[PDB]
Amino acid sequence: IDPFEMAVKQLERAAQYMDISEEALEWLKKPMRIVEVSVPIEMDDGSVKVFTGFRVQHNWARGPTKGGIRWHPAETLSTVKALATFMTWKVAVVDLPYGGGKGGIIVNPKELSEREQERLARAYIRAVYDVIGPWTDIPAPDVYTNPKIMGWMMDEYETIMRRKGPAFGVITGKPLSIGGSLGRGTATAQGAIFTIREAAKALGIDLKGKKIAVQGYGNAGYYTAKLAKEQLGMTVVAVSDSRGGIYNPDGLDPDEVLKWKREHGSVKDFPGATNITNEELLELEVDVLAPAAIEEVITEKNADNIKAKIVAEVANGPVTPEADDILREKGILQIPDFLCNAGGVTVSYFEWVQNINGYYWTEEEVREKLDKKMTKAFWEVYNTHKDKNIHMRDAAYVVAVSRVYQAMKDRGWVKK
Ligand SMILES: NC(=O)C1=CN([C@@H]2O[C@H](COP(=O)(O)OP(=O)(O)OC[C@H]3O[C@@H](n4cnc5c(N)ncnc54)[C@H](OP(=O)(O)O)[C@@H]3O)[C@@H](O)[C@H]2O)C=CC1
Ligand SMILES: O=C(O)CCC(=O)C(=O)O
Ligand SMILES: [N+]
Repeated sequence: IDPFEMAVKQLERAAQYMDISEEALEWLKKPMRIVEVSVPIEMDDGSVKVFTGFRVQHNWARGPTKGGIRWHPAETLSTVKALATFMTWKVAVVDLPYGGGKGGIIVNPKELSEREQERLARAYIRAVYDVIGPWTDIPAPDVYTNPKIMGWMMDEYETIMRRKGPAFGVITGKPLSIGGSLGRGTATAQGAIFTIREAAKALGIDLKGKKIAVQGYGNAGYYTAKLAKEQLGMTVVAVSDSRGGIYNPDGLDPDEVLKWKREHGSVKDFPGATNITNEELLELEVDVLAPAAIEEVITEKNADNIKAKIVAEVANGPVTPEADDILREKGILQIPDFLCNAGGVTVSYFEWVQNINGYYWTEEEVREKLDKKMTKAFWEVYNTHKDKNIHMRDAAYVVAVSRVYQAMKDRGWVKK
């Protein structure tokens, strides 16, 4: 279905668990500002190629909009709008002074050289300059988009701004040399681990030796497994990748699994471990299930097969609403995706704060601030879920949309 219509339907489904005026719902149903520009670059051969770029600012009631830029050949305006709407609730759920934004360029970066990529990054900034800024709209890395491109775009923005204000704060995810932040690489996994700790505390169970079956071995998944093993007292018993997955009741070492995967191209066939399908790992007797590879790994046809006490949605939407309602019945505690993986945007906010203050924090301060933020956000969502007797995803929507509504009413944008 159309991603934007799906996001609007999700917001409308959330709207009936809270008292929100019709005018506010109609306001939140459409992005406040959408910018579509031509992005011309000189290719290596010498020809000029024009690309289509997007920058959607859904809502800036709570502050400047935040959201990454994805370089994908299948990128559409509808997807960018849906993701900007999602970023609004994402930043609202962790109580950030941010709004929701999103950008994108319809391009295949694989067919682009380094110089062509830098030209594209600089031309995108030269085109969307008038609607971005450290207090207006702060982009970030996304799919096929990395700190190198952030450094290039930051440099272009500083050249246009003539170093008048803090140009480091215009974009996040930059390298450490130019206004980068420590703790950025493990932000999503660290936040997910904090939320898993809070969820286990809510369930009133001890984590000394409990099984965890991480699904996926990306930047999310590998670090999620490593931190679950490291400072959580847990026991990694199953990890998986696109090619396959492994299982060991005795225990597992995430680092030895990662180096084997890097030296062979996949985790599959880890010595001393039984190779199992990703489906078999999804339905495995564990306490924490943490999908961090791809969305929609849990469906109605297999939702009943999950026995995990906690399902930590590190991936961006791995559970469907049908499976959501099915899994709520069994008593399985669910952590919504835009609450579980909010550590990335929280550390991006920390980077922006350090940039605007001109003062940079150590790893320990970043970790502690993120710990407090994630703990507060999870407890706010869970108390709403228990008080209203609703699904954790619905409670997170109620919290985020309520925050944005309150900001909109206080600005006077809407009356009722
Ligand atoms: N970690 C982060 O910084 C962030 C995490 N997320 C979400 O986390 C998810 C993963 O991101 P991240 O791990 O960082 O990066 P990647 O998506 O690059 O890594 C995910 C890995 O999971 C494996 N995988 C891919 N598809 C499947 C599949 N169908 N079944 C099983 N395993 C699969 C692959 O391992 P391989 O191909 O090598 O076998 C892949 O490299 C995404 O949905 C993302 O939106 C959210 C925000 C940021
Ligand atoms: O980190 C950010 O500010 C936004 C990146 C993004 O799109 C996300 O985390 O979903
Ligand atoms: N994030």
